[PDB]
Amino acid sequence: QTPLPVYRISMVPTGQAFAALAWDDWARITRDARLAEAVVSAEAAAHPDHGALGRRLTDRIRAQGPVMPPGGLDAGGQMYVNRNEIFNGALAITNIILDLDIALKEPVPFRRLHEALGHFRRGALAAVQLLFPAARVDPDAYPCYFFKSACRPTDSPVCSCTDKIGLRVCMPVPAPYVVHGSLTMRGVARVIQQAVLLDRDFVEAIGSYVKNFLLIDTGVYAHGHSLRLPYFAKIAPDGPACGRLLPVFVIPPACKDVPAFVAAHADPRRFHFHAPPTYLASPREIRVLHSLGGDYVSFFERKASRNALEHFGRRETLTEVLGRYNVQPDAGGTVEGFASELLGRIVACIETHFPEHAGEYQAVSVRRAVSKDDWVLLQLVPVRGTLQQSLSCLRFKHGRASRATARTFVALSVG
Amino acid sequence: TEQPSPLGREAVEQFFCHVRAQLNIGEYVKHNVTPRETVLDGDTAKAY
Amino acid sequence: RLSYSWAIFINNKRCVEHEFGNLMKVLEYGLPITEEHMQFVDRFVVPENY
Amino acid sequence: TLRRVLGLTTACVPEEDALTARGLMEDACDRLILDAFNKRLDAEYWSVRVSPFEASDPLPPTAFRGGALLDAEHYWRRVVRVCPGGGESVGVPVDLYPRPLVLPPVDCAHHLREILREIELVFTGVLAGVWGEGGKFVYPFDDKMSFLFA
Ligand SMILES: Cc1nc(N(C)C(=O)Cc2ccc(-c3ccccn3)cc2)sc1S(N)(=O)=O
Ligand SMILES: [Zn+2]
Ligand SMILES: [Zn+2]
Repeated sequence: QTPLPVYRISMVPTGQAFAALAWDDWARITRDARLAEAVVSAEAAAHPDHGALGRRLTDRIRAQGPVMPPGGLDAGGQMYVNRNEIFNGALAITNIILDLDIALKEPVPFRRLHEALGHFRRGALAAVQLLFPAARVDPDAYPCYFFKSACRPTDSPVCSCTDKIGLRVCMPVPAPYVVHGSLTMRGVARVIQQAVLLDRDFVEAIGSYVKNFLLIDTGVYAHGHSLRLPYFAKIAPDGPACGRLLPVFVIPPACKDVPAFVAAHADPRRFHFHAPPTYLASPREIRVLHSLGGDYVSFFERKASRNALEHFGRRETLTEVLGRYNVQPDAGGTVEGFASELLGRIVACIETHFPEHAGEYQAVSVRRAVSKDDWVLLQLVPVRGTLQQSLSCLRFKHGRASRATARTFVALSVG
Repeated sequence: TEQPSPLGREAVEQFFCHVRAQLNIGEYVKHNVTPRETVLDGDTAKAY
Repeated sequence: RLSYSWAIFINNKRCVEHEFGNLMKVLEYGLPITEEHMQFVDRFVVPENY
Repeated sequence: TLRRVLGLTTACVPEEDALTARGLMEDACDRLILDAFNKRLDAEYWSVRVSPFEASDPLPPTAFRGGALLDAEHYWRRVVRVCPGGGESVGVPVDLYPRPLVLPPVDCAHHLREILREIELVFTGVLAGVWGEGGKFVYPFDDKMSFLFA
């Protein structure tokens, strides 16, 4: 039953493989990182405080899943060691997924990181409430899921990250809303980043160790791009696998059911781009947010451009200049005739300044290579008969046998 | 015959006013985005 | 205590061109290099024998 | 829609009436498009007829393998349009293949625009004639409901 997920698998040592799956065994993949109900109940009974509860649960989980044995060479056995999901541009989005990368200059403890995450959780919800105005989002009960990487490139286990920190954050789209498109997701991510940056506690708590304040990367939403999934290791140049994404529990302040929150971390429907929504009975009406605008172009760019235009004067575009010569960049052949006409001066200059390579360019043809708003690039094809099929390099004198093929282009610009 | 200088009021009223709005999340959302949404009701909701 | 004993002069009094000034700023402050600068710098090239 | 507008015309109201009229017109178009969503997987519904004296698309080679289905092709030819890749908009002669068919998603924006032009051709004239206005009727299809079929 379609639609289906499509995954990209990275092979060892080199190559790639593709999978298209209709169903899979998800109990085996997440089997080694689950906590028994009795343990959670007893631990919750012992500790009333939420922060200590989360820290203790994370400590207990950390030392449970020892390793994953390496898979076989065949792609059917390595799909359980590496896997990445591919964005599809013809389906709707029902999950907000953020990939945080932090570059730090001084090592940081674990409690500082936990406090920073607790503070980060608060501003994102305010931004989300602002963005979706027809839905009720309670900042003290909405769930947000945090996954953190491994270590190797009452006190909780030591954290000894060398130089970078990687995290994943997942949260659902409040009902009854849905999203559509690739620019809308970038707008949402940028708004969320701006909202989080303006917070005061977060910057104070984490601002010391961090180098720069660029956290979120907005280039992961495009047709065909892939993103890695939790519980899977990342292949390394040396060959050994490392860096499994495993959960980190940050309990909401007013959570009423700790066991449900703890158990929901292993649901494959919570970290997929286009997974079906989780409603209760049925949707009476749904609102689709199908656009947020064009590009950003900050204020500091528009104002500067206007000032420069008013001060230095105007500058025309390539189209007007080409039209002045009675040639248009459309239809292809209109500019091709201009290039053919101009070929004479180019050939004369080549003859005058590069005497040895003169008989090669006796007869040639022009074919379009690249076009843009203010730059055109045409290719010089050696028709069909030139004796020396492949043109030679005009700068150096490569080996006698190594008659390296060089391609020749003509570039037009306003200048 | 000296007169008051209009060199401080103009700059403050013209340029520095936007930065204060830029430094707020609510104002940021109010000024930097323009959304578009459509409502579907009935069997079209289930089909979509 | 170099923080309390530092003065910095900016501005250039002689530049009357836009693109040249932008390129100079990019080169001085170590900003990333884009394709616009590469396209701009192509106007000055001539063969060595010239 | 014409019946509703002309019924409302008997309210003896100033230019405001024209504005009211415009509203009704737009509403109708909206509903139509939404109704067309539920018939997006039907190939015969969207097919259009072509006569020998007009210009049509070239015949795909596979159509020549049909066999005994090519005998009943005196005058008309029915054609539909599909999109197999990016912006391709290839054609398909529906009647030369055994049933049932297996095709990519249909192209509904093209057919819907073709219908909407003819729809507006009459509303513009009604507006210009009944109330002596000077504004054409234009429906913003590209910015309002083009995401459904993308
Ligand atoms: C409309 C306008 N005219 C502006 N002038 C006059 C300038 O920059 C003048 C200048 C200032 C510094 C440099 C420089 C040169 C080398 C290394 C570092 N720096 C060059 C030129 S700036 C603006 S704008 N668009 O920012 O408002
Ligand atoms: Zn770590
Ligand atoms: Zn070479």
